[PDB]
Amino acid sequence: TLRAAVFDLDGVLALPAVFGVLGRTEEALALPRGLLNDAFQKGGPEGATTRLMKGEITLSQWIPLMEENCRKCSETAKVCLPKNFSIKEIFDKAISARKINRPMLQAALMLRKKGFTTAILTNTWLDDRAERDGLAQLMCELKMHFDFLIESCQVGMVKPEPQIYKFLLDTLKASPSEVVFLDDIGANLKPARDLGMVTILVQDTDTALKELEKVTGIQLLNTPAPLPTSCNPSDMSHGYVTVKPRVRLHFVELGSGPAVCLCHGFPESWYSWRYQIPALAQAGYRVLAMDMKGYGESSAPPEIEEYCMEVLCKEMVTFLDKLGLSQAVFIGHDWGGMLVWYMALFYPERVRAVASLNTPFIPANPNMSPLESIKANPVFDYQLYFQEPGVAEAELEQNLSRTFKSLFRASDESVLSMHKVCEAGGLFVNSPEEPSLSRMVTEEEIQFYVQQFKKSGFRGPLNWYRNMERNWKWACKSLGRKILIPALMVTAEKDFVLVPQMSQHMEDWIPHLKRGHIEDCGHWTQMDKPTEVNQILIKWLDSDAR
Amino acid sequence: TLRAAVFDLDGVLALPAVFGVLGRTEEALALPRGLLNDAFQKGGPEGATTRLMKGEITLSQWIPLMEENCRKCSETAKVCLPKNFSIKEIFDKAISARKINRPMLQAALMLRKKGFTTAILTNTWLDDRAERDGLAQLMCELKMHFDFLIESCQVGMVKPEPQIYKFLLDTLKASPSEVVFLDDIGANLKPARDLGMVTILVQDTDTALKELEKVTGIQLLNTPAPLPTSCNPSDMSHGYVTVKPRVRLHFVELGSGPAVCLCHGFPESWYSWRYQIPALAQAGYRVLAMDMKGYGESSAPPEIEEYCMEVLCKEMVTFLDKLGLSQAVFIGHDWGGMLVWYMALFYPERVRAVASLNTPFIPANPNMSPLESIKANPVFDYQLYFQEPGVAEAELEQNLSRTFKSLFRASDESVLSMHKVCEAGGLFVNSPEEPSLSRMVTEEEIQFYVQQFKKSGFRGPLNWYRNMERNWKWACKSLGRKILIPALMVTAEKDFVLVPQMSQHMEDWIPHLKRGHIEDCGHWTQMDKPTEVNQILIKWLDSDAR
Ligand SMILES: CN(CCO)c1ccc(Br)cn1
Ligand SMILES: CN(CCO)c1ccc(Br)cn1
Ligand SMILES: CN(CCO)c1ccc(Br)cn1
Ligand SMILES: CN(CCO)c1ccc(Br)cn1
Repeated sequence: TLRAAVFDLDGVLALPAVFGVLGRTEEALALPRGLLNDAFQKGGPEGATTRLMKGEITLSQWIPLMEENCRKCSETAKVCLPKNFSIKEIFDKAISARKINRPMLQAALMLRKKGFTTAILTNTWLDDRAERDGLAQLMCELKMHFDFLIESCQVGMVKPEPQIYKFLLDTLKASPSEVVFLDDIGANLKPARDLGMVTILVQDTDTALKELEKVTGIQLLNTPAPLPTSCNPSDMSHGYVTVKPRVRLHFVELGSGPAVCLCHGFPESWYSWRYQIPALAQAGYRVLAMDMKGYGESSAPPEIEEYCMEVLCKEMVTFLDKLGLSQAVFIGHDWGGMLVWYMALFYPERVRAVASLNTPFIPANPNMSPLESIKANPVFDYQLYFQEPGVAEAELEQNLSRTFKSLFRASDESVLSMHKVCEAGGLFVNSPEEPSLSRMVTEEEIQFYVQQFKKSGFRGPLNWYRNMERNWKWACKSLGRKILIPALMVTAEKDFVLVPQMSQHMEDWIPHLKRGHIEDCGHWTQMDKPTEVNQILIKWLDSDAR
Repeated sequence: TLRAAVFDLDGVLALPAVFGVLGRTEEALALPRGLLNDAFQKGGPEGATTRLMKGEITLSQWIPLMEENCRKCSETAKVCLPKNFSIKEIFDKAISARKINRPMLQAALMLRKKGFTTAILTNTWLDDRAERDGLAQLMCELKMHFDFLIESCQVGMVKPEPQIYKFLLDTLKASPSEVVFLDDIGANLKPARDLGMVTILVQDTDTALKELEKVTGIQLLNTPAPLPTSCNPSDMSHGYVTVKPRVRLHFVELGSGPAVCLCHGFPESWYSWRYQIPALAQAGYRVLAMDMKGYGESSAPPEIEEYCMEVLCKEMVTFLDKLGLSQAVFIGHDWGGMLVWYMALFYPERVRAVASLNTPFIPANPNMSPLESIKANPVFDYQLYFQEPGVAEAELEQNLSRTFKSLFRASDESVLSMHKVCEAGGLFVNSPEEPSLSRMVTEEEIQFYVQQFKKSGFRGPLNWYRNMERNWKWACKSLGRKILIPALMVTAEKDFVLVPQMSQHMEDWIPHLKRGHIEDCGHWTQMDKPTEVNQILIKWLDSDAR
């Protein structure tokens, strides 16, 4: 029985095959059939191309040698290559045209999800072209999804040489009959077959996946749409910035391009953005996913006033100063969404663009106490329960697994009221001791939050709600302002606390406001609807953030 | 006696004054004299500009109000503003034209170096213009050199209001007579004077500095050229990446733009790049200053083979993979310079460009043992002394302060032979027990290296020299290759081990090689000649790295 799946890159994990353009170039130029494919493979094992694939020479060194072979072939065929024939132009164009074969990658992802060891075995080259970054990017995106990447130019061996297959089996730590091997070249398939490996000759992807599905007994074709790539905490770059003597902020960092600072809500973590981090980095951004003050690896001082909006915002500005960033786009959810609007109001020069999930922008009412305002809305009762220091901490810290399992639920899975929490005497009063696991989360993901909250607990996080007066007084200073920088408001249909309707007058204070709306989405937006959130954020970032 | 110096921004720390363009715009357009300056200050404390400076409104909201004032003033003057009059265009142009007043900043730097508390007190605005980043960058560069930055739009007060001065004194924790206050506006100087502060009306910088020099008794004018900005380790962003189960790599990160990976030599630290990090980040690059494997906060496994070039290079590739970087420019010095050439030879697709300080590229000789090659050069005797595990560790770890003080010396300050080290029986045999402190380093900087080396000592670092055979065998695989990616070789006249002459045949293997040469420079290039290194690196990065 199989337990390993090996994939070729060209014509298998990536399409159109860079190789298949030789035939297209031949036809486009009306060159004799197979001329370019013939010059490419000239001299076989002793030839220029084999030396390139074994890593003896670089792609830029190979280019003049391929030109020489093209001439010799044309001389023999008694044809003339055109006046403006260029190998570099042809190969630049072909490499740039090559894309990941999404359905093939999804099958590799599904196999690996089921316990398969996966690898990419490719005949490739050391690319030193001025345009090499395009290929570097493609390989980067692809390789992260596999246990191994075996490149001919790095191992000094090539398919179809039998040694590369013995090397592959050694790397996989598997006997040949345990391996399914996919390749678009019959000649490169033959040694794997001769070894007794299961082999699939790849022509069209769907037939190749049908063969793969039959041989593995795992459904790979016609499967439900998969979730976006998540984060493994131990595989991320972890950053730490001291913003002041007793406060340090922790963040996870991924990608290159414009800085995108992600700001979670209550009671969350940088990990609440697990589905957004890989997607936004892949979209061309440098993601900085915060552990907000009071959370995870960031400092959690006990004082209530350390958590007022003015202090939190000042610290996020220091955070940018220390990292040497003049701006960042700020994207927040829940309490993070609130912080992000205040960053736009008080520090617009440091805010490239601003986006909030669920949290609307509502200006402070100077004629009403914030406690009066909270009292007027029944769904905000939990906020009054959070006021008294120690009360909500004791309940929320009593059983961490129960806390997160009760909180992190989709709109059709609640066990939690949110109204009459004070009268009831607690958040989990009518709650099971052993809540069922939400479809949104795995047990492992819940345990991650449990482990993070063991460090500082709920004091710092609850302190975000204990600055209503202070926040109101500070917010009143911004009453004559408008948000005129690029802004996005994302509403969640089924957030029964931060209801879409509460964002209805935002255009009065943000005239150029752009919107996104997510149907059948509860409070935990990022994990409830990650695909939709990623789609909305990437589209808005590319159009309005640069 | 003075102990604090306060500087205005517009017309003092930054020139030309954004304000002084109103007069220039008036003349360029042949508008009545003072018309634009008059519309700008219209309504005084109750006017649009004061509201902007107090942070009541943003710059984009102020623009239409200034236009309205410009019209009213022109109506009264009985003039017509031209057909195409735009406040936005004028102010965008003026802000963009404004630069740091380098001699004023240098005086502020010198005062602070002498124990002065320094601050910037400015009447400024909340900039939400599409072009706001230019100003954000300028403020970022400037503020890092001061103890405080007090912005009118953030404090809700403006000069000349007396409250802002009381606020300034409070922030400084100083009585007025202890403060020297510099401003280009006589009206904004008057309240500070009325308080009894020493005040300087700034017209031309040189006279203002002459006044400042007289009042403080500190030489600020005609001083020797200062060293580039250094790094305070506690103020940096520290990054950590696990490259494999037992190996994690630590780095310091600063700036935005193309990734520039700095690779130190033996026996150094990320801190060896202290003078390059702020300069390269200011030049428009994202600097990643490594603690190479075996050093500082990076892992230091004991096994010799963990330090061969192949393993070290594979790990630097994993390092880029985990950070999500398809490429980085690699700049190395000494052993780091050696690694960087091998990154270019084996991983050109991951190397944007390559630069080495002192370390030449010399291809492996397949007809001679590497030990034979080392033996042939008398200056490389120390490398034979380093071979025997434990011998050099015991000597180098015996007294860390003595080790670094003996090693880190300019070409005219040696206490260290380097040849006949084996025959002598040690590196420090003819060395003082208490070496004098080199002009290159402070006691504090030496103590930083001492503290870093207390964690893992010299085993890992010395292991870089214990892989001669392994490195030679691996290097021989690259004998048919050429380095064709952008490359820079920087030679140091007085490096008596890595002599400029050893780089003479590099063009045979790197045909497009660019060069830099530093006169009167010893082995410790980055700290010996930081200004020159920064100049060479920035020029090459801007021309060849993007
Ligand atoms: C804002 N958070 C805090 C309440 O615990 C939140 C979480 C769950 C739901 Br449901 C609504 N709001
Ligand atoms: C973000 N929500 C937090 C809901 O838990 C919020 C924002 C501002 C105020 Br006031 C109250 N709630
Ligand atoms: C390469 N390092 C190691 C020698 O200790 C080096 C340091 C000092 C001098 Br001087 C020359 N080379
Ligand atoms: C960089 N230098 C280290 C001098 O300490 C070097 C590089 C390669 C070989 Br082999 C020997 N020395």
